[PDB]
Amino acid sequence: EEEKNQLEIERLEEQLSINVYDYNCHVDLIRLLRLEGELTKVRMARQKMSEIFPLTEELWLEWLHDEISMAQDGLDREHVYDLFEKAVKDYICPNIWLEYGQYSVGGIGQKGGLEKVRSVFERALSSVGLHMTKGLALWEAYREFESAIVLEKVHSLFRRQLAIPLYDMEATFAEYEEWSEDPIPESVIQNYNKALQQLEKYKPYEEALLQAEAPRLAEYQAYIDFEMKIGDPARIQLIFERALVENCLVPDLWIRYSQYLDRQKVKDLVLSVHNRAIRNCPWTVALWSRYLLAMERHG
Ligand SMILES: [Cl-]
Repeated sequence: EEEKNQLEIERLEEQLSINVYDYNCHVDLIRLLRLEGELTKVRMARQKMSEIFPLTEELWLEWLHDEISMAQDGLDREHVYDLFEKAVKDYICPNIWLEYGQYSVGGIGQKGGLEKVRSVFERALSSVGLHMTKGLALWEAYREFESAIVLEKVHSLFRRQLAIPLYDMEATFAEYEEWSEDPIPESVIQNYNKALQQLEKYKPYEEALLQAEAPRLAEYQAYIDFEMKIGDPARIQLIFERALVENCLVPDLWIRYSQYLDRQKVKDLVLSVHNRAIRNCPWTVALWSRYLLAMERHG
């Protein structure tokens, strides 16, 4: 069935030359070639797809996994890091960050390898460390890394985490008590209580998301309203980003994120968000207008 396959490879290719904006054709084309072992054409197809489209976490991770295995030396490794840097730009991506962290720990023996690992985890925590269901895996991964080389930094990460509302933060408090020789300070006990209060406050909104059907737009918009009432810029940014993972083809959501950012010392953030907006909703003239106004405003 090689001739059968090659025929449908050529058909999909012709269909892409007819219309490059056919997402499923790209995916179908790439799926074949990975099985067929045409490693060169798979990489080229992935490169071309990723120029045209923002990719989901799953699509990125399939690519990254193949490239990790094929990387043999320090230079190949750097090109894999370049691929991670491209990968993390599209949407918030806790699993890509976890894999970036693990790959970096794999390269610990590179010169500067320790700094690279800590940079990766700190950057991950900056993006997803407040994520109520998915942030905890990154705090735990970072603590397991820091433990495996000591141990004040592990105290730091327990205490930093416990100031933040996350699911299973009760278990982390118990863990920290049992782990710590000394007892936990009062300030950290006080912030933990404040964080538990926050957690309870957010629980109805999280439950609404989990209960509602995908892509749960109304439940996201209500959560966004709620966080915008509360006013923490990091939290507002996070909820927009969570909503956009599932609602990336909704121009109104990007526009709302853009309006919020028009009221902010954050040039790099503003311009990266607008680029992502036009990659996801390229037919929306208002988003292109907004992107160019933002560039002028920040020039
Ligand atoms: Cl880095």
